[PDB]
Amino acid sequence: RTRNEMTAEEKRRAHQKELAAQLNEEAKRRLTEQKGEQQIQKARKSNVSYKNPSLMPKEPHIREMKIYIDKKYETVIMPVFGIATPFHIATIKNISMSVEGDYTYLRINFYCPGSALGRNEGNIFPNPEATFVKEITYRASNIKAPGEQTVPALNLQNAFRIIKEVQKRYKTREAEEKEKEGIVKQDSLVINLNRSNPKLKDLYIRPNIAQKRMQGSLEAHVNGFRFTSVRGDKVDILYNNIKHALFQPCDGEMIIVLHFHLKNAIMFGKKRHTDVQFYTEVGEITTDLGKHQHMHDRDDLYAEQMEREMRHKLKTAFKNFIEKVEALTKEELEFEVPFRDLGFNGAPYRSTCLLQPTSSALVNATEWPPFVVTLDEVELIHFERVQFHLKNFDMVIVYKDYSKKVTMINAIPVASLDPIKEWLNSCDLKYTEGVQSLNWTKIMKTIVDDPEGFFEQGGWSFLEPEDETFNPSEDDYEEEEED
Amino acid sequence: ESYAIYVYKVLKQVHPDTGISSKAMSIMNSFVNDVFERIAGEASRLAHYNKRSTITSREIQTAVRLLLPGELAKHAVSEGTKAVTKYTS
Amino acid sequence: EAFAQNVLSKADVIDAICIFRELQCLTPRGRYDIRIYPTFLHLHGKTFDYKIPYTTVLRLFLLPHKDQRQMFFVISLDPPIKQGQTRYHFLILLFSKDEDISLTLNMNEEEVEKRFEGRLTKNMSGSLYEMVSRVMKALVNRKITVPGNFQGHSGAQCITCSYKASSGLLYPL
Amino acid sequence: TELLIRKLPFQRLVREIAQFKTDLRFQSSAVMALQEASEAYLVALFEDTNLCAIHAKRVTIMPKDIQLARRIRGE
Amino acid sequence: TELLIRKLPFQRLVREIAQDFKTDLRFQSSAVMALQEASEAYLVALFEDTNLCAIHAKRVTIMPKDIQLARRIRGE
Amino acid sequence: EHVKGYIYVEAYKQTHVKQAIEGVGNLRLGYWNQQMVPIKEMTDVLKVVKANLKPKSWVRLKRGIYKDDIAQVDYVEPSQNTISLKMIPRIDYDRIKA
Amino acid sequence: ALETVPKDLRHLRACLLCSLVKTIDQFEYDGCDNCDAYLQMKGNREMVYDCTSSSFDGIIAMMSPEDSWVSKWQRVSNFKPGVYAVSVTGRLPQGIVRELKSRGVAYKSRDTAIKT
Amino acid sequence: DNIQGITKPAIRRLARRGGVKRISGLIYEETRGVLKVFLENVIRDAVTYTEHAKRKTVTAMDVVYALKRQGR
Amino acid sequence: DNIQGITKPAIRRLARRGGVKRISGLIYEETRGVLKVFLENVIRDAVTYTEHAKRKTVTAMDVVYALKRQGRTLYGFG
Ligand SMILES: [Zn+2]
Repeated sequence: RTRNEMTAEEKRRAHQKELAAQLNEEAKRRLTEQKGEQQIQKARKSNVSYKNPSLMPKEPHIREMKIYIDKKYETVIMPVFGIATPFHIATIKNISMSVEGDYTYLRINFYCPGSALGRNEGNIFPNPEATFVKEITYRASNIKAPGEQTVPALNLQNAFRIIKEVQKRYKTREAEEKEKEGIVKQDSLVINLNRSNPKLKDLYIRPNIAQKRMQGSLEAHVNGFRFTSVRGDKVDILYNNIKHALFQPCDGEMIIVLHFHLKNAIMFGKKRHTDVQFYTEVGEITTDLGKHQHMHDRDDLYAEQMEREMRHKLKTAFKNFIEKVEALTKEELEFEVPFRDLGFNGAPYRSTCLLQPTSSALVNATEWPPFVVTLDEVELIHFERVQFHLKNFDMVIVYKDYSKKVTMINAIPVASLDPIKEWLNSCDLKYTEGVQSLNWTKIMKTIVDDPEGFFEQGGWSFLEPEDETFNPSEDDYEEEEED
Repeated sequence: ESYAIYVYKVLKQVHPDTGISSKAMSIMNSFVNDVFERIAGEASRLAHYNKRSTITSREIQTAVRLLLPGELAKHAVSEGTKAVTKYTS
Repeated sequence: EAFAQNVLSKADVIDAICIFRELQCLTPRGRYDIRIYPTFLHLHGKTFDYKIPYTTVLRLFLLPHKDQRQMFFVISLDPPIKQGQTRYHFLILLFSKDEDISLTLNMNEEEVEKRFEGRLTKNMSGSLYEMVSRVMKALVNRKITVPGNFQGHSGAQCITCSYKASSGLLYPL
Repeated sequence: TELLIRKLPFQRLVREIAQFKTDLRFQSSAVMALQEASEAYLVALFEDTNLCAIHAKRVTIMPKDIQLARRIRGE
Repeated sequence: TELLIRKLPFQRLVREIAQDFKTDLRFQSSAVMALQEASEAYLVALFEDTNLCAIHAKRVTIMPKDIQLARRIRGE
Repeated sequence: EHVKGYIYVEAYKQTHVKQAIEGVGNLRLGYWNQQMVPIKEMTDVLKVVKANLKPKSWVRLKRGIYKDDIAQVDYVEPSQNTISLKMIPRIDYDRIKA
Repeated sequence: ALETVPKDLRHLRACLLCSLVKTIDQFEYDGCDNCDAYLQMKGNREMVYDCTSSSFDGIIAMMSPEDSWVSKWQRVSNFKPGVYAVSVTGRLPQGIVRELKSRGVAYKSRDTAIKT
Repeated sequence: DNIQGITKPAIRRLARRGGVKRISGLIYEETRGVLKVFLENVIRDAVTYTEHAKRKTVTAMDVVYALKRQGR
Repeated sequence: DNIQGITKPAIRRLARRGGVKRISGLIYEETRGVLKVFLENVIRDAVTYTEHAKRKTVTAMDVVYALKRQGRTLYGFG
């Protein structure tokens, strides 16, 4: 009588058992082939203002005991009872200045254990048990001496400004050096000896080369793309370096985007980035309507027609550009169109967005920063917090490279559970379920410590899985009453 | 009292080779009582709307179609129709 | 303590009336200690510092929180303390009712009687917000404004409302 | 009383989506009651959206605001 | 499975609120268990809603304002 | 709106308006004389000849560079702050001015 | 009354049914006084911008419609005193004009001016 | 296709009536979909009530019953 | 009072099962208050039903009816 609905899920479970067997085998094989390998380690050294006293400056400010700042050497010399004590700009953590009408206070704070908060924590001092000068405050009268030249507080103000400038320059140079150390040098852009070269125009770039976005055009070269801003900022992206090419159309979006996930990081705008986007907007933003109102059958519907035409033209242009790049590269770089129907709401970086699974990468480009997960490197997936009284669950992507951090996607409507399972089943990915949230950090660390023992216990199969009953007894077999 | 005996009969009829737990039987009874109450409340609402003094098979069918989803409601309506036919037969 | 003793053994130390260490501030944000002086107050921070004369104070507001668990202590300033490209017109402090304290002034009994006219004592103890209110009152002479005869439907003394793209509490004083 | 949606387009949409059971008349009062209910419903939804936007600290409501409102509401 | 709220404190709170309502009352063990289950379910649902609000607010730390927004949008 | 110099009033006798326009300092000039118009001019004063704000119309300009030129209305702004306008450009494309 | 007299000359619109000339703030707060139940113009600027139109000319100090040739000619004898106009160029949508006749409100063209 | 005929200015008017100080470009399609869903639910309920009442014409009373059932 | 008996780890575990990764210090008092309001409403409804039935003790059936009235049916205890 019952509906009687069958379930291919059993076929899914069998396919998933096969995938789990293959996964265990391949994981064991790769870990046994690895068996530990070489590593890399660099050196470093603290900063020095002057290696010897002979390099000390000789300035009238120093002679008069005024807070001097040497820019070429990046040092700040301050008076300490007739002692011109120097400090490298790196020692100073920050500086502040206050005016109290009669006097001006200039405070200078250095780095020290406990105060090394932020991205400076890794800068472990060579001897944390020593005495660290944490604060030094100077006071200068604001009253101009009788017909003299400058005011004492003017010296403190000038010192504050110069120290801020030197600190800005020093931090800029340090950031540049730190981001250049570790870049994979890319080949030079083979200038287009070919006379054709497909090109596309009107494209805002992400991240921004300058402080704000830059409008520009793109040109497909023999071995890469060249992005040129309206001013002249040239950025190169070789084809061999492109790991994934995504094309997110404007069907239901405010921007038509071309996203490039690179295998190595390219440096531009004095910063290195792994993801790039070139988009064109087709949206509108207003207080509600146009702050006017009167829009009849001569601008409103006309505006809709214009918007549709612009969307269509941009879609056509993007498809033309894609086809030209493909034809020029001879299928060496293939673009991927994400399947919007197979998407689901997720929160990778804790921001509700619509992840879309292409055909070889789970992506999301409309929301910046981008999200990209290549399915070729996915070890497996785990659904945590999948119970009855929970309208949302989490997904955990474990990569083959155990030295990386697992990708955790929180808040996913339960209605989107079986679809994600079928998508993963088609992708040939093993998915398991878990009722509680596990400590993935400890799990991965333990697996890296004992991989063989891990497999001996069972490998990744660990994620997979008294009372009587009120039975119809003689007291239950009783009959009904009479009429 | 409860519908435990009837639930056990239906269970033996749909799967004559299986059992159940005490918590499972309790959950089934709670479900039976809740469905009964929902359908009865909807039927009372419809009867008060129609200004009738007797709940009828038509009222019950309307209540079922208002409560249960589409396919499930259609199957339940078919089962109830067959049952009432056999009863009146 | 050893360094302090070594310093005192050689120096000749001869001040602030009372020093509150680490008080939750909302505007500006962060933990700040407060040193009291006869004619101003020093708001010392981990980086930035300010000094507000009592002549710049306009009003002192002591307000409860909607949940009846915290207290807002607001100081209206004039001129507003400046910080680069921003000026603060109010100094807001947040306290907890269960946050007691025991303070001892850096003065003597007779001097306190002459200065505060008996409004304060050499040693005090009580709620932290109450202590701050009493001190600021005895210092500025301005009375601390308190909520009026308003009581919202939720029993709170304020209304939760938005303003300039930000949620907050509106108090009918 | 006040109606922002044009009654003719609204009626057209109702008869186009009421194809669950083809051929069914809708009284003028029935269409009016439906329009009033729809206007009130969208009004409440936008209020919740404004709350979500004010929470996110954005004066401009975005589709994710409405999505979150409906999710929390249980639609 | 297991209970997330401590049975004895929860039972004490239930008795306290019951005495506040009307003194000289008595509840059944199954009644207290059902109350605890309903309270845990309600709190979990509320926490899921608050987590959604925090996710939307582009944060990681849940806040009392998020709980308030969740309760508002729900309509309590 | 077309006339600019004198206004009209509706009354039975002249003494009514004479005593009603007493004290005002603006109409002090036209106070010693009250003219009466025939009964035939009781309907031509309300006549307006073709307000004058409709899209897809033709309008002239009195400022800018396109002086004494006709142009087409494209998009009205009831906000009362701006308005679009179709007019062929008359510039030189930047090749005459230094 | 003091609520119908225009406050500020700048930003002023006029209706098309009874031709009620007032200020935008008055239209937003109070709205149309001569026709409110059959218009719902009150409570929002949206219906104001939808029905009324700033394309109008003429200003007459209407004070006695019951006894006035201008009111008898303009057909505003059954309206309250106020400042009206003599021409208003515009037309209401089909959906807005059909309900008037359906409920029992005769829609007439107040644009007494001529064309060419 | 009348979901598009629902004049976007109408949606903007409905939204502008309170608090909504600024709207994005995608709110229109989202609001249209939400209105479509609500209308589908209400009309399904009303059609069920009408088929129960046997009448071939949906009535304001049936609409009110559907709204009360949904809990609006 | 016993409202504070609700242990901080218990609220943290409830939030974890929900899906919260980081909790704030002001959350525990608020959660306790919300739980107190919900329990008060449920007990109100239950005592109303008990007075209706003229029973001396609250029962699992009365609690289930109160939960239904609130809109959160609970099986198992029927
Ligand atoms: Zn009018």
